[PDB]
Amino acid sequence: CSTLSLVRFLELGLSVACVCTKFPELSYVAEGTIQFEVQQPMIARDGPHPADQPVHNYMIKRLDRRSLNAAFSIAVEALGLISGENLDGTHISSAMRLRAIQQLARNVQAVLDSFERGTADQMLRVLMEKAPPLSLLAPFTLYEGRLA
Amino acid sequence: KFFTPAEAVAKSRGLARLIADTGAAASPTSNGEYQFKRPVGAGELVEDP
Amino acid sequence: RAPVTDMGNLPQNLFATRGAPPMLDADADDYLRRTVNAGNRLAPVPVFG
Amino acid sequence: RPAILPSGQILSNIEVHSHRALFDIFKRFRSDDNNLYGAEFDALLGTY
Amino acid sequence: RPAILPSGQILSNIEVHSHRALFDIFKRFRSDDNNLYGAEFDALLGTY
Amino acid sequence: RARLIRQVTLADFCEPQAERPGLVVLALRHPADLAGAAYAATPPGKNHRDLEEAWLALDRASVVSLNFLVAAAENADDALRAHVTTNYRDRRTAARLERFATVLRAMIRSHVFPHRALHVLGGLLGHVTQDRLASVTCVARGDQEAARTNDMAARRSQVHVPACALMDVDRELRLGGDDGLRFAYLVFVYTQRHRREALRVHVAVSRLPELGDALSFLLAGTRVDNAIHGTDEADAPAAPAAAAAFPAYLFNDPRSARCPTGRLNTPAAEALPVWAPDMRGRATRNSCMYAAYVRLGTVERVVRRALPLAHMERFTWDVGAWEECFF
Amino acid sequence: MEVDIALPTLSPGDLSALQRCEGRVVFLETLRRHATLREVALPCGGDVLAAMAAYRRRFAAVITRVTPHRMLATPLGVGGRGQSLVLQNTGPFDLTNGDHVCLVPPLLGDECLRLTSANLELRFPMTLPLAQARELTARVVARAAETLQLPPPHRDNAEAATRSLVLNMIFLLNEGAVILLSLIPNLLTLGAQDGYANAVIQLGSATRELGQLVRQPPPPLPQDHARRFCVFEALEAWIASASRLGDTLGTRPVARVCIFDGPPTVPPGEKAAVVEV
Amino acid sequence: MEVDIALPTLSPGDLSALQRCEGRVVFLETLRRHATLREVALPCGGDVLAAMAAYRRRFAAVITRVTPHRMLATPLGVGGRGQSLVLQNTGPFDLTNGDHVCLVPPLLGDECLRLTSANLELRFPMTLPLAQARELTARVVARAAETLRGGAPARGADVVFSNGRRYQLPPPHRDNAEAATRSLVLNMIFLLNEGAVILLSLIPNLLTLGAQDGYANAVIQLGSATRELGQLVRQPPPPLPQDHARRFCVFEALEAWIASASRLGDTLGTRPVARVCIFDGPPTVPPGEKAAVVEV
Repeated sequence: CSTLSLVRFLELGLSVACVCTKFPELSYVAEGTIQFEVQQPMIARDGPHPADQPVHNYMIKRLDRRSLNAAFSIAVEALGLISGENLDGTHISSAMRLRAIQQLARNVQAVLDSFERGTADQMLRVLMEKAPPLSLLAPFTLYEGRLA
Repeated sequence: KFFTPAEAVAKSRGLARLIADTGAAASPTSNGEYQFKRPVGAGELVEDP
Repeated sequence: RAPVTDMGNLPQNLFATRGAPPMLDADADDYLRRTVNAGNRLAPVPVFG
Repeated sequence: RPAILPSGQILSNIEVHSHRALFDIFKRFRSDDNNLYGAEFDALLGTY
Repeated sequence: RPAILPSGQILSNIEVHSHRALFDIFKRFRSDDNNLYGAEFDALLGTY
Repeated sequence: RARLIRQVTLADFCEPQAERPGLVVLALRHPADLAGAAYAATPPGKNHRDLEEAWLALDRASVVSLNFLVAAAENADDALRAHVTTNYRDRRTAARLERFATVLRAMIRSHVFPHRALHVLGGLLGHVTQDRLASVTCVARGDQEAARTNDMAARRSQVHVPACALMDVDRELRLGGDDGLRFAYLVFVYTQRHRREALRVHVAVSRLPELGDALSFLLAGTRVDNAIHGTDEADAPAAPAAAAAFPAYLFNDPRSARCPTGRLNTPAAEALPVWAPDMRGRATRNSCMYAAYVRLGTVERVVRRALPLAHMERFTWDVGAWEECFF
Repeated sequence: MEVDIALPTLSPGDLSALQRCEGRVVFLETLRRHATLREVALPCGGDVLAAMAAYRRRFAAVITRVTPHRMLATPLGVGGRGQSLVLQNTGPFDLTNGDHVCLVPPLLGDECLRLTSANLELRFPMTLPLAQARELTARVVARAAETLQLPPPHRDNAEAATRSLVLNMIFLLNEGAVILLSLIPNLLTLGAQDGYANAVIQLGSATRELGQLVRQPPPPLPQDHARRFCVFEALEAWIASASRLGDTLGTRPVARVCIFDGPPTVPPGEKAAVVEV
Repeated sequence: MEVDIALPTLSPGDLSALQRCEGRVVFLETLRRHATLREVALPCGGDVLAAMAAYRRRFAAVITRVTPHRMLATPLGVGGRGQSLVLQNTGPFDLTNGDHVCLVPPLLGDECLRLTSANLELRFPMTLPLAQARELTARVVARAAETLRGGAPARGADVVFSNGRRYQLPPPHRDNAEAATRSLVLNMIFLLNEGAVILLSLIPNLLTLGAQDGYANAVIQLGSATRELGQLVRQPPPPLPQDHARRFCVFEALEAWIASASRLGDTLGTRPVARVCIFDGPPTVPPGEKAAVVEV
C-alpha cells in the first residue's frame, strides 16, 4: 500500500509571492476595493519652460473573486455501515465498519489536502497572467518619461 | 489578424496596456489534429509578438 | 521544446464557407466542386449543419 | 435592512393599509419574511 | 478480496495509467465503489 | 427538501447574471432533429426547407429563460423588450431576438410546433460563469424556497413571472369562486395564416384541473379563424362526387347483393356498389391546432409589484406532460 | 396539508352513522384549510352523466377521523404521489391487488346518509377498477347517443357527451387514414389463414359487415407522395387520441391498490390500503 | 420496501453476466420482502401486446447491487418522498437531461439474458423518452402496415433522429419482428378502421360537403355551441329482429368500440414512470450507461 506525501503551502518557497490573510466573512462582501495615493517628486528646472507644480493623484483598485472546489463521493452500502442502520450485532460487521471508516478517512485526507496544491497552482496561474515578457520590458523602462 | 481593424478600434489606454496584452492573450486556434477555429469556451494562454 | 505544431503545408479550401453567391449554371458549380475536391483534404463531408 | 433599535414608541392605533397615501414607500409582509435577515456589505481593504 | 494489512510501503509515486503494461490485472475505480464492502463467504458445514 | 438540476451551457438565451434568481427556464431540443422531422412534417403546398434556412440564419446553446422567450412573441409590453435589450450584457442581442422570432414563426408554419421543442425546467437559483459559458442550476420538485442561493442577501428566493403575460382565468371566467390553492399552467397560443402568423405566450393560474373547454372558449376567435384559413395552399379537388356519400341504407337490407367471404378477387364482385371516400385538402387535426399547455405546479397567491412583475407565493414545482388543444 | 371539515350539532341517531363513513371520499370545491360540512355536499341522485362530468371539475378528498366536533380530510392529488392512505370500497365488484381504481357516480341512488337534523344528504361516489369503469362509461355514453338499475338521460347534457365523442372521432379521419381504410378486404383475407388474426376481429365487428358489402378503388395518391408519408402521421395521431379517450369521457384512475400483508382480493365494504397516482 | 430475490446458484461466468445488469428494471408480482428468480421471468420470445398488457398488472422495480446469494430490487410505484435511484438506459438511442422515461417492451430486435445454467430467460424492457417512444411505436406499426398491402416495400425514410446521430431502425425480421408484432399492428389498424366506419355510418353525408367551406364549417360549428345542424346524426335505419342472421345494431357496435379503444389506449404506457434529474455528470447519457433518475 502506498502513502500520500503531504505538502504545506507556506513551507514552499513560493509563499513569499503573496500575502495571505484569513477572512471568514468574504462570502458577505460585495465588490471590495483598495486605494492608492502617490506623490511624484519634481526638480526646479531653470529656464523659460513653465516650472511644473508638484503633481498629486488618487488611484484605487477593484477586487476579483475566484473559488476552488473538489468533490468526493461515498458508497451507498458503506453508508449503512458508517451510520449503523445496516450494522449487525455480530463479529464480522465490525471488520467491515473498520474498513469503511479507513476508506472514508483516507479519501477525506486526500481531498482536504488537495486545497494546498490548489492554491499553489492558483498562485502560478495569476502570476503568469500579469507578467509581461521581459523582451518587451527591458527597453520600455529605459524610455520612461519620454513617451509624449 | 492583419486585415481586421476592429481590434485596432479598441483604443490603447497606453503602450503599457498593449504590452500587458501580449504574453497573456487567448488562443484562437484549437488543439485538434488540424488547426480549427477554437470553441471560445475553454481558452488558454499564448504569447505572440 | 520541439515545435508543438507542424511547419509543413496545408492549403486552405474556401468551399467550406458561406456568404458567396453561387454562379448561375449549376453544372459549372458542381464541376468546380468535384474538381477542387479531387482528393484535396478537409474540405467537404456531406453531413448537414 | 430594518431599524435595529427604535427611538420612541408610537401611540396611535390605526389601520395603516388604508392610509398608504401619506407614506413614500410602504411594504407589508405577512409574517416573518425570510428576506429581512441576510445582510451584505461593501468593504475597503487597506490603503497604501 | 482486497488486502487487510499492507506489508511494504512504496517510496516513489508515479502515474499508474501510463504503465499498464507492467501489470497483469488492472482495475481503477473512481472513489469508494460498491464491491469492496461485500463480506459474502461460502463453506462446508460438516463432513461425515 | 427539493431536487435540483445542473446543466452547463452557453450564455445566449438565459443569462443568469443579468436576471436575479427565481424565474422559470426552458430546455431547448437539439435543432438537428427538428430540421429533419420538418422534411416529412411540413404540410402539402407549403415550403419544406424554410425551417432549415431559418435555423441556419442563427449561427451547445440549450437553455432559454422565459423572460427572454416572452419578448420574442407577439404579446409583450415594450417595457420588457427595452429591459431585455438594454439590460442583457451580451453583444448582438437584439438581432438574435429578431432571428429567434423568425425561427418560431417558421416552426408553426412547418407544423412542427414549438411545444414539441421546449421542455420546461424549474426556476434557476445559481450559476458560475466563464467568458460566454454558464452552468445554471434550477429546482425540479418540491417548493422553491427549500433551496439555498449563494447571494447572501436573500438566501431563499421566489418565482418571478413577467406580469404582462400572466393571464388569470377564474376571476376572468367569473366562476364566483374563492381563492384557495390554485394550479399553474404555461400555455402556448398558435395562429396559422401563411406568411402572416405569430405565437402568443401566457402563464395561467386557476383551480381548474382540466383546461380543455376553458381554453376552447377562452381562445374562441383563434380557433375560429384558424380552422378556416388553415387548409389554405392545399389543392382541393372539384365538387365531391356523389359516390362519396357512404351508403347507409344497405346495412339491414334483407335482400341485397352480397359477397362470399374470402373472394374479393376477379370472380363476380362487380355488382357491389362503389364508394370512394376521398379526403384531400380538408381540415386535419394539425390544421386546427391552436393552443397547447402543460401543468407547472401549485400556487397560493399572486401579487404585482416592481418594470412590472408578478411574485408567486409558495410555488411547489410539479412539472407535467404536454397537452394538445385542437377541438 | 389536512383539510378540516367542521360539523354542526348532530343528533345521536346520525352521528353514529357518520362514524361508519371513515374511508369514503368527498368532493370539495376550493382547497382552503377550513371548510364547513354544508359546503361539501351534493344533491340527491340524478343524471349520472352530469355527476360524472362534475367530478372532473373538482379535486377529491378522503376523510380519516370523525370527532364529536371535527372531521378531517386529505386532498387526494395536488402535489403528492405516495401519500399511502386507506379508503374503503363501496362498489359491487371486489377490487383486487395491482390495479388502479376510478371514482364513478352511484347507480340507482339509495346511497344517501340522509341527515335530518342538518337537513342535507351526501352521496359518496363508488369505487370501481379501471377495466370495468371504462365499460360502464362506454355503456352510458352509447345509451346517450341512442337518444338523438338504469336512469334515463336528460337531453340537455347528453348532447355535450355526444359532442365530445363525435369530435374525438371526427379528428381521426386523415388523408392517411384512407390508405389504411383501403385494406379492409386485405385484412379480412389475412384473418383467414391464421387463428390469432381472426381472433382479434370481433363478432359484431361493424367492419366485417362492410368488407363483404362494398368495394373501394385504389386510393388517390396524395400530394407529394415522395417527400412525406401519411400513414405514419395518422397512426401517431390515433395513438395520441386513444391514449386520452377513456379519461375525457369518464375519469382518470385516481389511485392504485397496494397491500403488503393482507389477502390479495378485498371484498366490498372492507377497507384496503392504497397509494395515489 | 426493498425486496430481495433468492438466486438459485448458477455457475461462474454467467454470474458475471448477471452482475452486468445492475441497472435495468424488472416487473415483480406482489410486494413481498421475498421472491424467487423463477417468478420474475418471461419467455424472451413473446407477444409484444400481451407483455405490454401484463406490464400494468405488475410493479416496476430496479435491480440494485447483486451478490451470488441474492439480488436487491426497489419498487417504483409505492415510495416515500420519491427518493433518487440509478437506472441503466437500454433503449436504442440516448436520452437527455430533464425529460420523462417510459417502459415499452423490446419492440425492435430483442436482447434477452439466457441463463443457461438455471434454464430460464429474462426480458428487460426498453427505456425511452416519452415523445420518441410514442413516435417509434407508430413507426414500426406504419412500416408493418405499408408492408401488409404489398405496395412499395421501402421508402428510405424509416429513420429516427435523436441528438444529431441518425438511427437506422434495424430490419424488421431479425428475431421475430414479423411474428411478435403482428398482434399489435392488427389490433391497432382494425380499431382505427372501425372507428372511421362507425363515424361515417352515423353521419353519412360528411364526405360530400364543401371541400373547403362545408367540412371546416361543420367542424367549427360542432366545436362551438349547440346548433349541431339538427340531428347531424341522421336516424339510422331500424334493425332486424335479432335472430335474422344479418342483424346490425350500430349503437352497440359504437359501445364495443368505445370500450375496446379505451382499453387499448390504457395498455400503451405513455404515462411517465420517472424523470431524469442527472447532476454532476455529462449532461447527455449514451445508451448502456447509467443515469441518475428520480421517480415521478
